[PDB]
Amino acid sequence: PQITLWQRPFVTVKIAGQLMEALLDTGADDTILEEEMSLPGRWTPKVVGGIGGFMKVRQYDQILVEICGHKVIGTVLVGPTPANIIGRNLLTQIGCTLNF
Amino acid sequence: PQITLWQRPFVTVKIAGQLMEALLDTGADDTILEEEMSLPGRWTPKVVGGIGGFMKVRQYDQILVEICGHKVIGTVLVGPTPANIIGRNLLTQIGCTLNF
Ligand SMILES: CCOP(=O)(COc1ccc(C[C@H](NC(=O)O[C@H]2CO[C@H]3OCC[C@H]32)[C@H](O)CN(CC(C)C)S(=O)(=O)c2ccc(OC)cc2)cc1)OCC
Repeated sequence: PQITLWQRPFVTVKIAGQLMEALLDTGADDTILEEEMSLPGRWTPKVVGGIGGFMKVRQYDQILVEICGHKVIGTVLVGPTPANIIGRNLLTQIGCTLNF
Repeated sequence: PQITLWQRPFVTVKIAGQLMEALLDTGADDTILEEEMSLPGRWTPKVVGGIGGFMKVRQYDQILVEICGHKVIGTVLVGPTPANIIGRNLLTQIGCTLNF
């Protein structure tokens, strides 16, 4: 699909049996999910930086994400983000481009 | 142009005679510029929220921004952001879409 930007670009996403809306975020290197997200497995501690400073996150590798039905696999970060965010690591896998 | 997302989507912008690179940022409602940007005129205090918390910014209305040569006008926020950010308030004015 082609999506305009008068509304926040939320899509429905399915990760490990859970459903959620997430922001298609061209300004984000990495994908980050809300703190209530429960993902199984090992993870490595990491910290992510943004507007307002830094925040601590769990890094989960090789997670299957279904974004508008497209299946993608990549690293997902979990932590106290205000919004589920799909970053360029996953956006590249769905052939996402900016057009203007 | 059509732009892929294997690299951060920076464009060259020109704002009140100054040049800078700014991130085309679909996850941003608002446009924000680095703390050293000098904009003339009055402004109103505002605070912006993100990953890591909140930050204080100056809100300047009706600023002329030249983005890849498109002329647009909108509210620009200035404050201690780690990256110049073009948000959907200006992205909609350059006919910017997401495509996948
Ligand atoms: C305190 C709660 O306030 P909030 O209003 C903010 O909810 C957010 C937060 C962050 C983002 C993504 C970033 N946009 C954003 O900050 O926008 C600002 C300006 O406009 C406003 O729109 C909502 C957020 C304001 C931006 O697109 C991505 N990076 C920021 C910047 C460095 C580009 S990032 O999120 O810090 C990031 C992601 C992945 C990374 O990989 C390592 C690194 C960094 C979206 C929504 O809650 C709403 C319910």
